[PDB]
Amino acid sequence: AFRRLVKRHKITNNQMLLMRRREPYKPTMKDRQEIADRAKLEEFERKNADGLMFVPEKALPPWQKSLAHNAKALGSRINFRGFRVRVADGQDEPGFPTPFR
Amino acid sequence: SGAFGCGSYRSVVAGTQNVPRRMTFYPSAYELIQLHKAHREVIRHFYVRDKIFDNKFPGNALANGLFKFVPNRRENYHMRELMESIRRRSIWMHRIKQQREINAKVVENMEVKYGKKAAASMLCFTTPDSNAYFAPHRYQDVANSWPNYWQHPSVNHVVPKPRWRRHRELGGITRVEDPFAVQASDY
Amino acid sequence: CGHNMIKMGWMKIGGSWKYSRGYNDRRRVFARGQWQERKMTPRFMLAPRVSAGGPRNRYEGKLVFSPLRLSKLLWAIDTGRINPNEVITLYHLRQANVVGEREIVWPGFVLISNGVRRVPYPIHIELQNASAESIRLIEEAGGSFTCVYMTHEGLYQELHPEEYPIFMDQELPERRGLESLATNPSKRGWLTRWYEDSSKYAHPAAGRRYSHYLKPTLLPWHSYNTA
Amino acid sequence: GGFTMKYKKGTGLWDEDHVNDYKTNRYLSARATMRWYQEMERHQTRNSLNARRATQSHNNNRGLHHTGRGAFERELERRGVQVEKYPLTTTTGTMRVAELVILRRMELEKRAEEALAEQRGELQKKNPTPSEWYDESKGPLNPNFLRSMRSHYEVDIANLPDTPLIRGQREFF
Amino acid sequence: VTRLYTSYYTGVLYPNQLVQPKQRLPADVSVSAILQKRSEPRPYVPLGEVAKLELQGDYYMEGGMFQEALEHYGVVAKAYNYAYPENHAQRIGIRIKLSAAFRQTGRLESSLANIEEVLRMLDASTRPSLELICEALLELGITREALGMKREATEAYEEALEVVNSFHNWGESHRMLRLLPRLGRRFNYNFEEKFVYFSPFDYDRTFALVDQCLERAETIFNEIGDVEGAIRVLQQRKEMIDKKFFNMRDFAGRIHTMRGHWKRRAQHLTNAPTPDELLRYSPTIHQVHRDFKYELTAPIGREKEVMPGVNRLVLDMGNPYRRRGRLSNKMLKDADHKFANYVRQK
Amino acid sequence: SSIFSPRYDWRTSGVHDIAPRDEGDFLYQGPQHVLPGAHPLPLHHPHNTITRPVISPYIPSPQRSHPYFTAPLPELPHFSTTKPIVYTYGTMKERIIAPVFNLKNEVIYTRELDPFIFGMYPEVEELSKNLTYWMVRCQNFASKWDYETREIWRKAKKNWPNTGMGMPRVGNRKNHLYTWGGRTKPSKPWNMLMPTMDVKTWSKSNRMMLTLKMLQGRLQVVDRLTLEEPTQECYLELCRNMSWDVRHTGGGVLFMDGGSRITPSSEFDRAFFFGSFFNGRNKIVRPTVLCDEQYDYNKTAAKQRMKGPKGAKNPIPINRFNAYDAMKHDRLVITEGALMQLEDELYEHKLQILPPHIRNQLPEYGYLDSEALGDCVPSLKTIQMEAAARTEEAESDMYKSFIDNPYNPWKDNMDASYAVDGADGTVQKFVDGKKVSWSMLS
Amino acid sequence: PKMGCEEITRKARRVQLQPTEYLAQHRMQVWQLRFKEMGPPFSRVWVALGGKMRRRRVGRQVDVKDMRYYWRPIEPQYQRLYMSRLRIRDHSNKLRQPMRLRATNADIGSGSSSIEWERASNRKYGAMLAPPKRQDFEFRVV
Amino acid sequence: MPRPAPRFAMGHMLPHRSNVGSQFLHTQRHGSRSTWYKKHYFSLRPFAIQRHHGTT
Amino acid sequence: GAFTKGRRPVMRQKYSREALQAALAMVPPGFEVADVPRPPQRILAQSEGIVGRWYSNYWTLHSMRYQCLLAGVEWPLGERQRPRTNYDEPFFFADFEESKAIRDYRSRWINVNRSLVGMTK
RNA sequence: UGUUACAGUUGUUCUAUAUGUACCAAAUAAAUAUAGUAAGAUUAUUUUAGUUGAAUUAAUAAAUAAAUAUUUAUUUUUCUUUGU
Ligand SMILES: NC(=O)c1ccc[n+]([C@@H]2O[C@H](COP(=O)([O-])OP(=O)(O)OC[C@H]3O[C@@H](n4cnc5c(N)ncnc54)[C@H](O)[C@@H]3O)[C@@H](O)[C@H]2O)c1
Ligand SMILES: [Mg+2]
Ligand SMILES: [Mg+2]
Ligand SMILES: [Mg+2]
Ligand SMILES: [Mg+2]
Repeated sequence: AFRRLVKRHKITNNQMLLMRRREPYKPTMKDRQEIADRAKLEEFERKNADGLMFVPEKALPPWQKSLAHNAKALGSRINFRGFRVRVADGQDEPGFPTPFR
Repeated sequence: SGAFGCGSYRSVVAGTQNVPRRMTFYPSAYELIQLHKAHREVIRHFYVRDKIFDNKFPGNALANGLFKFVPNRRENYHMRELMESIRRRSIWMHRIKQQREINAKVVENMEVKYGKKAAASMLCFTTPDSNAYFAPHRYQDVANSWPNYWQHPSVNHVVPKPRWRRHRELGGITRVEDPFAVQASDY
Repeated sequence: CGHNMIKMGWMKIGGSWKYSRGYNDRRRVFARGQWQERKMTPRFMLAPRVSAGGPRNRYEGKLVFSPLRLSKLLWAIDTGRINPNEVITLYHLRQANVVGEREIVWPGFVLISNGVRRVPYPIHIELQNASAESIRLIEEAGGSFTCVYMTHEGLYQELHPEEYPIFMDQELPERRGLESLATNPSKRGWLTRWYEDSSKYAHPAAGRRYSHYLKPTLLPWHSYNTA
Repeated sequence: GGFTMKYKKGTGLWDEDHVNDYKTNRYLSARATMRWYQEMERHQTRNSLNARRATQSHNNNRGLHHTGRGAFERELERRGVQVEKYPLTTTTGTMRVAELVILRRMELEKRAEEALAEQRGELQKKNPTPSEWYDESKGPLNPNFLRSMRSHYEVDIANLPDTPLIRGQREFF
Repeated sequence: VTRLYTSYYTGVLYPNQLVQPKQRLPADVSVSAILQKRSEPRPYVPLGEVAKLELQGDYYMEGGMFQEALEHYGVVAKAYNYAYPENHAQRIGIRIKLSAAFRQTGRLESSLANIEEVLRMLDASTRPSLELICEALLELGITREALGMKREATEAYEEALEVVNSFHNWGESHRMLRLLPRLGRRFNYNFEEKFVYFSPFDYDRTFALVDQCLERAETIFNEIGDVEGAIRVLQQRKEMIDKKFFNMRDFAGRIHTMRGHWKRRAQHLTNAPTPDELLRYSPTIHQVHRDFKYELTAPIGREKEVMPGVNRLVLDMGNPYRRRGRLSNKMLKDADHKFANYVRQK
Repeated sequence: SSIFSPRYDWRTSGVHDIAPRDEGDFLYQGPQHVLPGAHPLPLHHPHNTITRPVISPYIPSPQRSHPYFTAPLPELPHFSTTKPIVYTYGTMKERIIAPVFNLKNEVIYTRELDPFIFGMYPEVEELSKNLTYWMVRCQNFASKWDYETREIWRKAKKNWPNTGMGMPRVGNRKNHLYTWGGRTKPSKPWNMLMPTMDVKTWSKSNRMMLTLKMLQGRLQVVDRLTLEEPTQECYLELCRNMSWDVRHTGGGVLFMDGGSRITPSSEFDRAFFFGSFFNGRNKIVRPTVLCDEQYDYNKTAAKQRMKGPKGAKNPIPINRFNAYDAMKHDRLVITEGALMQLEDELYEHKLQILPPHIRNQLPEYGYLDSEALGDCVPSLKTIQMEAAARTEEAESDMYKSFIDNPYNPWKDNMDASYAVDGADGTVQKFVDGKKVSWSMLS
Repeated sequence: PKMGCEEITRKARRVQLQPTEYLAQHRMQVWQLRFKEMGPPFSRVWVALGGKMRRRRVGRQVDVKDMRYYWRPIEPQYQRLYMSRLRIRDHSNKLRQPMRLRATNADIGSGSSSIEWERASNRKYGAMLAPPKRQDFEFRVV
Repeated sequence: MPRPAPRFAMGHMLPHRSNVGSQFLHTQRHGSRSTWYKKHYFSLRPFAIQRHHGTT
Repeated sequence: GAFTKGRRPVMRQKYSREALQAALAMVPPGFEVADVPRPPQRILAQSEGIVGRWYSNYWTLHSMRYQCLLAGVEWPLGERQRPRTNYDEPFFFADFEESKAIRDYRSRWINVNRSLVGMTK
């Protein structure tokens, strides 16, 4: 499903009449798809180089923040240390030791 | 009725002790503006209620003595709009009079605590930019607040001063003697 | 001056039409797009329902208040819109134009202390369902809050007092409102004292409890006495 | 039928207010303007008179007075007591108020023009020649304004030279 | 596609390349008269090759090789004196450069002699260039301050200022460069076309010359200890740069991306009236001469000054209802007589 | 045609006769030759002080901020504004003083103008909003009718089978393809739209237009607009004495009749209003720049039998001041009563526009002295408004013995007692053990 | 059509002003039952509760600890479609944000805070939102 | 300014029904032409004959 | 809303204090407000003003009751409902219409106190 | 030869064919009633910027569909280049 009406370009050099592709130095469609996949995978690996940093309740996505806050506001109203609520949702376990942990 | 600044029947039933309040000076400028416009509204309501027919054309000159409102609609208008506006004006007057009494008390306390001139200087609401709104000829040398900034005496040097002269042969027309400048026209 | 023919751009009038049927299906409300439905079911069909009304369902009398910033109230007071010498109510807010009529929907408002950690002066305000932190701030400053949880008729009468020449019997709030805000001592409800008063349970003649205003014309035409 | 703001219809200061007029033109001649005023007054008067006629006819058909009052109010009027709670001002009262206001305005205008003529005589006797305003330092004067102000001075004001006469440059007259 | 510009790329045609004329002194006023009122209180010559030589000479002068610049200037000045008649613009300009080279080499007496000869040639000229006279007396002032005549140098700088404030047009340099930001139709890319800027130090060389004159005057005044003169010169310099900026001022048109409408550049690129000429020839101060001999309308009293006609009969006013029935014609009955009595003669 | 077109310069000969006519044509003498009409600036209306004379102390100059007086003249009596002067964000920040003209074409005295009214510096976008609204509104909407396919009166039956004869496939053939059929989306008066104008923008644009007239110098203030007789010849004699070119071709006149300075009124003078009906370029408008808030009681097409354009059902009346009429009519004549009415109607607007730290200084400086509270004698008003005020003052005596007195509402509010009867489920008000509150019916 | 055509000389059915659609016609109950709209103004996400909804025989999925109650945002293309259905109203106004999933206090207030509702004492300040008042004790019908 | 008045509905353009156009754009009637003197595409404009359109 | 009495007045005549007293004199001695019941919903809420036998009209009776309260006129008739605060004579009543036992002040006073106590949030 | 009775939901007294006024889904009057919608037309030159065969996992805690088009956003190093 590509453009059947070919784009027209102002011909400044007579070799533009011969060239079919607009940017010949640009990789082909599937080649640049593979290139983008590889680059995004490398960026993701760089981002996950360090372990999964556990995050407090305020820096949570909206669909978890208020749930986790309400699940323990009752116990937080009474100031005493060592109270934990085992909420179902939240960050998952990494499975290995982490410097942030 | 919470319309006045005293409190509502709900607060009365609750028994909240809000009677002794901190008397702070309050000029009630917004309230005075609202009272002005409410007074104008009441006068306009009376006018539109007392409007009677006065037709200038013979086809309509048959009912030149009657009210433009039918009696029923005139009564309904007087019963709703006119007296609701009067009640709103009365509410504004009551609030402003209460605040004036409190302000008089505060002024008396400040005068007996510091002195007349000290209390007046402490109660004065003068801002260093009040001239920009009340007397801009005293604020010209402070900042350029003109919509036509090029004519401000600080930036007035940019406006050109042509050499005009009247020509009797053209009918008293004023014409500038400055010769035009040649323009770039080709390249 | 042109046609925004999809996947082609802004084409010129009288130009080529042979390569646009999506533009015709955009003009005419007829639509397609089964490329995602050919195999998998839609997300609204896959997701279950948490309740018969749905999440955040605004059922009748849900007590959905519009927020009122304590910072906004303090800003209005410091500006000069609101007189702190008097008891501030929703009528006073609306008259000082602190809130627009667009925002006023039953139940009235909630005082939220967003961006304020200290109130400098005592403020006596009447609202509904103020936050515990804002109530604490006002009390520490020295003011007083009263959770005046009123019905719809009471709200309309408080917002339009001139339409009522005399005081009229105002009904008590509903059961949910009575148990939540009116008789709640934490919210400083306006009926907590009446609810705690036990002299009304003894005899039906002793059920009524009187209350008085606590204690410490308007003609525009004045006589020309200055001479 | 349907809902229409009858509570706003007729509330403006003039007859043209609160009228849905969508048959106008960007330029109206003398006849067009006369007909526009005629149609506004006619709309108002027809509305009022038709409402009055319908109300009076309905009351008469129901058997009451043309104002809708009954036997109780008729007997009250016979005894001489006031029937309505709030007797509003009548046409005679409104016209009398307008008349007395206009008469006070006329008297004030007489006294004001007397005092103003006195002050103008004093000012013209004091100042024979124009003041600082009669200068061309920033631009030319206006011959129309000069011919309107000629009657205030002894010297010829409208007679302007071709040179931009300046106050401090050359003594005028 | 990006452009590497490896091959030869022909330049583009842009309105900033318009051939700007030279500001000329009026024929009546003379530089000699200005100096007096201040004191009161062709044969064939290989001009291409001599232009190469003069360019090399000014390159030497800019690089700091003053003796070589001086000898190049001498050769090209001999060539120009042979090729041009007496009191010519290029002749006086090249001897300006020659006096500058003399002063830089240290022959201050000969530099002053040459610059005085330049001044007398400017006086003899009919309509000399403002840039030429300003640069000439700027070189005069620099030579005077090198000799030790600081008061005379300041006098020369001040006379530069008083000439450029009385005969130079501050808006003509950016007449065709002021509406250029309205050509840009793209906001995400190529958006520098909406912010194209042209420095006045490149399109008004008289402005830069007078700016340097005032800078040197302020320096001399600070050295001497004349706070009044320094304040005066700085005020005038600020006023000049403010006039330039004001004549460059303009509001913004469309901000975001516009597709199509390429024929709007005809409206964009025009002789747009600069702020200076607008405020000068405002239609109220510089009024338009309007003769009623070529018109069909005139004031109430001047009825007979209209364009004449043969057998003119005033029928009536063109009352569009006269085409209607007898009742309309009866309604339009006395209007003609009343109009006649309204426009009657005094 | 377009300039970038081949057909632009394809006329090569025949445009001009080589022979010049011996009556008007002339030759160019040179630079000193003063050509009639030639001007450096593009002037689509090249007028001067003779064709379109300005009525102001000075000719509008770039060295002057406005072509009027900046200080009161010592030989003319000066009258300040009816309301105090305050400089908002858009005002000219300079004193504006204009001469008041007598009906004998003489300057009797001078009067201060309000910068908020005649000092709001004009802006092209606001003036364009005003003009566009006025034109779109003044269009006639009843003539926007057109036929639809369902309004063609043809048989609701296929004329011929699609495959039978060589004719094309068609059915009712009452559509737009045929010369007798109608369109599917025709023009309808109820489908057309009438724009909505807010009071803020309307007032701002009107004050900008007034300021533009003042800057151009075509504003003239007179004391009265009265005629000895209500006839047209008296009006034309007044115009001839005042040099008002009310001809269809001359610079038209726009009157704003608001009455005298001592006697202002919201109604036009009867004699002048009857005399001003003349077939020329003259228009009289109401002494106001504000407008009523526009509404729309058919925003969702609930009433289907509505005949009229969508949008505001309360458009601006024709006799109101507007940018179109101000541009069409050269001179703008305004009365002192109209000035007073404009000031009285814009006072509270500019006070609410004011910033808070300046608003708190208004009672300090004395800009909020309300006569309703007894701190000043009442201010001057129009005839009708003073009549309404006197009527109110007289009728106020009937609200004394009644508890519904609007001049003293809820007077027994502090002295009463409130009782929460839970069996009745209500809070009631009592005075001396008697229920003074009222239970609403139904 | 033509000026004197027989098609227009004779009368026919006359078209009237068409009625408009419901203002909230394009918001559906399926969305309000399934998802909810969360997040800041320009980062709104429609979230639906996760898990595999399935009705099986008795004896399967005994351990309730696996079935977790949690909300996860729906696919962005479906969210865009559902938001466009709300954008349908007032298409030409580019300065108008899309309609919300659940009505807010501001919308319920704007429903009657206009100029054409200033006199309607009823249907003001959430009349239908508020609970009903007590009827008369002698209330009856025929 | 809430939705300023449309420039196309200003009464200065009564154009032929085109492909694009707003619901509030008043186009020319069906069967009627936009320009009055253009009987054909080659019809000339009358020299001194002026047809007053719009206002009186 | 325009048929029944909802937020809408039904008698537009507003009489003076003397006209209020003159309209109360024509009421026969022995009449009580509790005698006239509230008409049902399907009955149009209207008031013919002060006519013969006007006290029989429920809407005219209470509309005049409110006008006498504003003008400060002593209302000669009784209250619409008399509250039972103490246990006095009669110590037993008969009501075949099952309304007196539930509309009693003592019967609804205890039901409110039951609900006020039953709240356990 | 004419006149009677039989009229479409069906009539020619079972069914079928045929036929019921010049194309038997009979003819006349209304319908934008609606076709998962087959197809055909769709008014305006001189232009001013990115990809030309990719993407494709129904369904519990997995970073990301891609192409096309419109608006819009990132001046970080380096020998040059680089549509992210
Ligand atoms: N929903 C409501 O009931 C509602 C709403 C707004 C205002 N009000 C006000 O409440 C009051 C009583 O309402 P209600 O339902 O009990 O009765 P109502 O309004 O149905 O009837 C009141 C009766 O007293 C008369 N009346 C009203 N105002 C009067 C006045 N100022 N002076 C003299 N006579 C007057 C009326 O014409 C009528 O005869 C009235 O003032 C009314 O305007 C009621
Ligand atoms: Mg629902
Ligand atoms: Mg829906
Ligand atoms: Mg059969
Ligand atoms: Mg893209």
